Amino acid sequence: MRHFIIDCDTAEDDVLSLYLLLKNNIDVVAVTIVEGNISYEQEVKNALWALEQVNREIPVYPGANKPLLKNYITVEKVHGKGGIGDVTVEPKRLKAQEKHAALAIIDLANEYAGELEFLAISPLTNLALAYLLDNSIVKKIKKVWVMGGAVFGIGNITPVAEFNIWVDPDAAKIVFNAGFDITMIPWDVIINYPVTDEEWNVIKNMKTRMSELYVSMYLHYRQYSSTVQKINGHPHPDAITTAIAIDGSIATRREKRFVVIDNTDNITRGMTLVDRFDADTSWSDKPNAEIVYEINKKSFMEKIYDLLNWF
Amino acid sequence: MRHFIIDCDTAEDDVLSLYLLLKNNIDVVAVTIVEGNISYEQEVKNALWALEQVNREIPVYPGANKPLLKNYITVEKVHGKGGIGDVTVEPKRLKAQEKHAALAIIDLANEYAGELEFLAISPLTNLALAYLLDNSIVKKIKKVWVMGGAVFGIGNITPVAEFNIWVDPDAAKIVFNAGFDITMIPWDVIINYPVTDEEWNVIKNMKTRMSELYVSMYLHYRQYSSTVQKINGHPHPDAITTAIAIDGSIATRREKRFVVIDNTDNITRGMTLVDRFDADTSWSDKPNAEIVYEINKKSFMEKIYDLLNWF
Amino acid sequence: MRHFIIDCDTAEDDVLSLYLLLKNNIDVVAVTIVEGNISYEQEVKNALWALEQVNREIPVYPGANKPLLKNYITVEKVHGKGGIGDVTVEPKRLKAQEKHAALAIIDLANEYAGELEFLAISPLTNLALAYLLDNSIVKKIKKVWVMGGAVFGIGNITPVAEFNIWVDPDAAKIVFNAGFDITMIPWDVIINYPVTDEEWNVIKNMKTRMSELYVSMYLHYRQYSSTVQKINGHPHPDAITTAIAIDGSIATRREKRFVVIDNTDNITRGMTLVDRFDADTSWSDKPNAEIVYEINKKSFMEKIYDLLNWF
Amino acid sequence: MRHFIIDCDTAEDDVLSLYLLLKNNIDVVAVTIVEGNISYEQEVKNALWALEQVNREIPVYPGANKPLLKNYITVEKVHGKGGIGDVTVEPKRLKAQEKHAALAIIDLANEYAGELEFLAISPLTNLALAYLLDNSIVKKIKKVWVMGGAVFGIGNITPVAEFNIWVDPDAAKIVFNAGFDITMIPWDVIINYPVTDEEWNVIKNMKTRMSELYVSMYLHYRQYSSTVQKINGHPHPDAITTAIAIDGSIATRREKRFVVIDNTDNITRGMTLVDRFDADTSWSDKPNAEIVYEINKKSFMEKIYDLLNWF
Ligand code: NA
Ligand code: NA
Ligand code: NA
Ligand code: NA
Repeated sequence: MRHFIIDCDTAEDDVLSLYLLLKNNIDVVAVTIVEGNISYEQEVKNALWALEQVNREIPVYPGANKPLLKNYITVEKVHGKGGIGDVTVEPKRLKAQEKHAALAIIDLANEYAGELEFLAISPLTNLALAYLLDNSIVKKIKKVWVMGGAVFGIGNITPVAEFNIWVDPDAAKIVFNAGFDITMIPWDVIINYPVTDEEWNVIKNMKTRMSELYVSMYLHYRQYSSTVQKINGHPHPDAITTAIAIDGSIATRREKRFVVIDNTDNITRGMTLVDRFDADTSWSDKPNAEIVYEINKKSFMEKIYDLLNWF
Repeated sequence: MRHFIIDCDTAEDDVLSLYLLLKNNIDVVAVTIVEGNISYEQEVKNALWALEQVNREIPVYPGANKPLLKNYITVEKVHGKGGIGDVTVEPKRLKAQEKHAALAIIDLANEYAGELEFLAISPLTNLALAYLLDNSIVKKIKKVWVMGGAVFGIGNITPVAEFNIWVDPDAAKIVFNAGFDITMIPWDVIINYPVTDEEWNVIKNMKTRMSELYVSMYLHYRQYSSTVQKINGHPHPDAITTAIAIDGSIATRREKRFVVIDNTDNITRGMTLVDRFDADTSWSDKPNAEIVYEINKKSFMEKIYDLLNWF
Repeated sequence: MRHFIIDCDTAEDDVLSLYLLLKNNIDVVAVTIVEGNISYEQEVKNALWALEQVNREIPVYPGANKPLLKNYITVEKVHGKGGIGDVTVEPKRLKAQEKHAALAIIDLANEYAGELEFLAISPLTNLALAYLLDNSIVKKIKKVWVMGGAVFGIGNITPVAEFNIWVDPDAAKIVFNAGFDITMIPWDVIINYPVTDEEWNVIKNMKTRMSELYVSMYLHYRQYSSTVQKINGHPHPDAITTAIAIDGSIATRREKRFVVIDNTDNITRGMTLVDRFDADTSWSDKPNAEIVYEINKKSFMEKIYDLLNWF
Repeated sequence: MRHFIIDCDTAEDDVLSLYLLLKNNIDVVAVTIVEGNISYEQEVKNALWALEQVNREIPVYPGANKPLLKNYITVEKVHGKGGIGDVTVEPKRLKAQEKHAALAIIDLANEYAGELEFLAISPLTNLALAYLLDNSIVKKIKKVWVMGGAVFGIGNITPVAEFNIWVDPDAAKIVFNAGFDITMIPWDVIINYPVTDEEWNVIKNMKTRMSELYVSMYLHYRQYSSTVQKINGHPHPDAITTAIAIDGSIATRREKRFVVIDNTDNITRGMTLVDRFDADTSWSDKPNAEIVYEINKKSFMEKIYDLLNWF
């Protein structure tokens, strides 16, 4: 059995990623919450509410509510006030744990030493804080699956940077320098694989509780993604990362490269600068991340349709 | 009649660009020399020698031999010691002018006010110095055709930056902020259109003086480009820029965008950061450059074969 | 009764500062250890050994052994391999606690809420980590006494920066932005008040255990300070800070100003940039630190002689 | 005979510096104008008008009207709209030369090779541009006398930077790296030597044309300097620099040190960072400037009273 922590700035694609793991009988041992997409206290409530819909009592540990050093902005314009459109949900029964996410990560890394996997689909503040307190988690965590970066400089939050890295580039720099086994899925790869109008219409006609929930959660994000980002539909940054974590054959091209995080407050803040070892100069010959450059869209969407037929 | 200055850090593709203009009856009013690809004094001699092969006495004005502020490196590993392989040519009769290129640019902008075009296929130091001395050249020069940048961060001199901009990013920043009418051809566009083994073999069998010269001038560059940069053949960064300046239909996709030059001494030195007006934040809504994103390869190579049949 | 944590990159002046507090019946509730002056594991042993000489069993909590983000250098050339010259001491009985200093700071801030004082005579990594995990410590800690900075740009570790801030300028920036009640004693103030040859000779003739220990601990530092830094004797950066914490009248000039920490990796790394509200432009009108600009040397040395007569 | 160019962002202390040279029979071969203190076209008119009051026809060459790269602000709040209070003077007869100051500097460096001295009491843009066009001026100019910097980080335009360097720190970096023989007079040295109320009253009672002109030109600057900068009277940054150029014994302490110019757009823009070779690390052991740290106030004021008795 595989054991995962999922780290969430909880909006629509975080909820769907949690569900992809659970639907597929992956052991989710904790959900950790970090600043990012929407108001932090609503992110905590979103996760608790999400667990209730699937009858689970997995602990939710609130973590950092701001970056280590930098200021950031939430993006409720992108995801809705509640992260799933403008509805702001509230759990009926479940309550957040008191312990800080960074301390929970250390405890869980000990309990599941050598087998724990970390699904880093959000800003990296909690993982950085856990590392800073206990450097031994680099061996104890088997694998870090990172949704982050823009490896061709086609960013979302700025023209050249991706949101998760940009929110806390100091935390990202710490994580990328620590020695974790990282596989990274960039924004400017996943935008090549949007959910098309044809696919969206198929989902709207499924009429299961899950398909209805997906339509409800994604409508606002789809409108924004199409109108502002000029994406032909909506993207699945976190759900693609999660699908590859579950089934690695969904990734069809990977390269091990050396990634530098820009942690300045300059215009280049949050950029992922990638040495491919093919230029006239080089920064390092030691790769620190396996980067996914292509996926099998058909295989990915098969996992999504399977999830939406759950109930 | 069109009137051009060509600004050269003279290596193989600068020589071929000069010849493309001359073969095609474009009036080249001066050649200006700038630091870059190889030793500066050999760059001056290369240009004088090149003019001799085609019976012209166009003036050659030596300009800047170092960037405004930064240190740089020459790349004789890429182009050969002489910029056309390891041969180091010497003109028999022609001599360089005494006047600094920046002063010649100002004089020529006055003589050809409203019609002068500037083919900026090299680091931008001379054009920047001319602007700094006389800001009025922004109207007097009709068009600046720039070979420069990496708009997907796929660089040559560093992993993320292109050579011409990286050599003198202060000069580039001055040029991009001045208000010139700029059309820019990036490195990470032109590398999609290498001269293939099939095309190279056709050229090797042509047996004209020009085809023999092309083979001689490009052999070293082709070996390096294939082995280090992993290009399938060799690229034509300057000759593509020149071909588009002559015949704009060679460019098949263009976008007007806002380009920021990174002029730090940090790892991101020399990057061209491009706002496409499609992100959650934006730096400016005022474009400053028309960027070429695609070309017609067949049309471009037709111009090259035509040139090689000259004599 | 006043209650203090003392945070040490333990070398000679940290030992003397601990003793100044204890000699004078200030309640020291913990010693916390941070990276800085010498090898981290020897810093832990130095503190344990120091407590043994005065019959105390105060807990010692090892904290960060490296900066949050940056690389740093130890300075055993300045303080000796063991921080008190080249002797490397070892406690006979006392052992370090297991709990991380940052977690101990949070616990102690709760136990002594509203009365706890923090003597920050070292790099600020532990206090920053404690804040990041629990922001409420800003009210619970009554006062932070900081030895740090160079307010006229007369640095020690670099020409323009002071060691404690330079080692971890990210941690410093976090601390200075958090909202603590800070009084700061700069390097380029304390160097105006060295222990003179006259004073040193008086100490060498005292013949108490404490005076003999002081001579032993300071000989290497005095030689280095005089030969390299060109100080006329040796300075007491931490002991002056501590003396002012005990008796505020030792400070004879203070100003509340706005301090910005340079946390770049550029040449200005670690600078404390001070807005005095007297320039043609201003960064903020909100002070964040009370800075000590002058002391009464006679009063300070009276505290030192008193300490050396303890036993 | 000594031969000088004086480079002016012409306000009150530039006018007085020109007069100090002329009163004392130093050959002023040209006045060059640069962006800085007030509107550029008024700076040109100020210089022409100033020459008329002393019956000279020395050529005035307009130079740069903006920094090489950065934006800047004028400071008419400090000097008055006209740079000498709010009066905006106009020459009756003299006209500016057409030739750019940078080209005039090169011509004059050739005409007076080995003897020309450059009084750089303003932003360094013209000298940088002249160097960039002809690097040989570094030997041909005997001496550069620079009013600039803040060597204890006590700035005027920002809390930590001095105006002349801050306006164009790229130009400053070029000048300080070129190899000129530089003696530098910092802002945070000259502010120790203001014109006191006693001295001001003596001047107000002199009743010569020059004393009346001095009172008229300095009233606005004195009010501002006292109220904002908290100076006890008004300072003479340029006139002190000029006095030392004329009589070196006015400087009573000098040190040869290594000065780095901060040419970023960060908060530290325009800082002069000085390596004294006394820190635990060092940037270079090669000095590039002789810095004046103290003057004889009595000797300086004797030169001023002598000037005011001219007519
Ligand atoms: Na997320
Ligand atoms: Na070129
Ligand atoms: Na310390
Ligand atoms: Na001036």
